[PDB]
This record gives sequence, C-alpha cells and structure tokens, in this order.
Amino acid sequence: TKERFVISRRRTGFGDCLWSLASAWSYAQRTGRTLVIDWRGSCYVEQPFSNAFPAFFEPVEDIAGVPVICDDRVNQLSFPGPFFPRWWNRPSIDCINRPDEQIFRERDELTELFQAREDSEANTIVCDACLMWRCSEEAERLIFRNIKLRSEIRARIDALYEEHFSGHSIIGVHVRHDSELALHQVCMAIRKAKALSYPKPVKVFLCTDSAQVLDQVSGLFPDVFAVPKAEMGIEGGASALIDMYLLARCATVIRFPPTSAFTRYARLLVPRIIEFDGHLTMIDNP
Repeated sequence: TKERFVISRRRTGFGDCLWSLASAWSYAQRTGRTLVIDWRGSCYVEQPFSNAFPAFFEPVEDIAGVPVICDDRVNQLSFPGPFFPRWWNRPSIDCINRPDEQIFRERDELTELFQAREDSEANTIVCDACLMWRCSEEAERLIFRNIKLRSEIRARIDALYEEHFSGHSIIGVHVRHDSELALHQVCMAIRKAKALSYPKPVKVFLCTDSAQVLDQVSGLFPDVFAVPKAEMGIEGGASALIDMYLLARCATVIRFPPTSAFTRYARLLVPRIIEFDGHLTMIDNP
C-alpha cells in the first residue's frame, strides 16, 4: 500500500496556517494519507527553504493517527505524483507563474475535492492556498491539542499567565489596524465586556499592532496589560503565538475584526465572544 500524501503549505499568519493545517489534516485522516507540514517561505523566517514549523513547534510524527512529516525532510523527499490540484502536474518551468487567480482557483478546487465522496486518485495533494473554514471545528481543536509550542514560547505564555491571568478573569481584546471612531468603538466594546459578571477580579489583556491603540486604551481603562516589547522575524512569530494562546485563556474575548484568524483559537475555547457586526453582539460558548 504505497504511501500517499497531503502537503500543507502556508506562509502567512499563524491563525491562517493552523486553520489551513487542520483542513489538510482532515483530508489526510479521511483518505489514509501522510500529512506533510511545509512552512518553507514563512513570513517569519528569513531563509526561504527552511521549514519554519520546527522553529515554533516541537517535532511531531503523528496527529491523531495521521503520520506527520514536519521538518527539513521536505527538502529531501520526492513526493509522488500524480498531483492534485492539477496545476501541480505541470512542469516546473510552467509553475514559475503563480498569480493570486491561480491560488484562489486552488482553494476552490480543494474545497470541491474535500466535499467529494471519492478520494482523489492523486498520490500527493498539494494544499497551497487558504483553507480556513474547510474542516470541522473538531479538526481545528485536534491541531491545537496535538502540536506543542517550543519550550521557550510556552515559558513566556506560562510566565504571563502566572503574572496576570492566575486568580483573575481576563478580558482579551484583539485590535488589528475614523481613527477616533475606531477607538470609540473599541472602548464601547470594552465597557460592554466589563459590565458583564465575572467570578474573579477583572483585567484587560490587549493584543494590538498599534502602539497608539495600546497607549490610548491603557490610558482609558484600569488594569490594561499587553505582552511587552532574522531574529526579529522569529521574535515576531513568537509574540504572535504568545498573544494567540493567551487570548484563548481569557474569560471574554473582543474580536476587532471577528474575521481575523488570529482570534480563532480563542473563539473555539473562550466562554464569551464579543464581535462588532455597527452594533456589538455576544456569543456564548456554549
């Protein structure tokens, strides 16, 4: 029974990478294929042929019964054809041109495959498009529970948890950036979240890319805190993961925007989610 494969390629933010990974995992699980995690060319890693997965996560060779290849073996192994999507059967000279039109075509083609009754005859499925929303929420939860952050990253999460979360009910706020309007809307969301009842004293954990948002929100509410401060790339990735994982430890999370995969892990785990969609709404989980 010759080994067959699903390659999960993603190079964008980790929310997207990990959601997309879950979709690839799910198809591998369903059709009895090996999952290859291929994060060469990551936005966080300077070296273009280095698989970024091991820079952030520990080695993994099985996820819930699916064999996994997650390391620089992607540079050694020749994955067998035929390939799906069909574009991947083209000669490599014909693959230099890979515009966004082709990437979206593949997203759709993979979506159709994943909905189809019959397994593909292709020996290697190459997933090199966004596969957010293309799997069950249990597949997403499986990924998060069965890959393990590198110890240096877990240590930072554990310290901040000890320092701020333990003994408290934390309201997490993700703000990814008229400016005045946006700030007012954030404050109203925080005010709404703070009026809810919590079992422990409340603090506000802010994750934002804007120093101005941090400065202003911190100046407008008590007990606001944030995670402080080639190596810049890795540190950028670590800080992202720290924020993502700590958000999933909050009592309530405010998603600005709720379309961001950054807060997906939090969405799966946190008891209460507040989203703009403008007026605010709240999702009880469960």
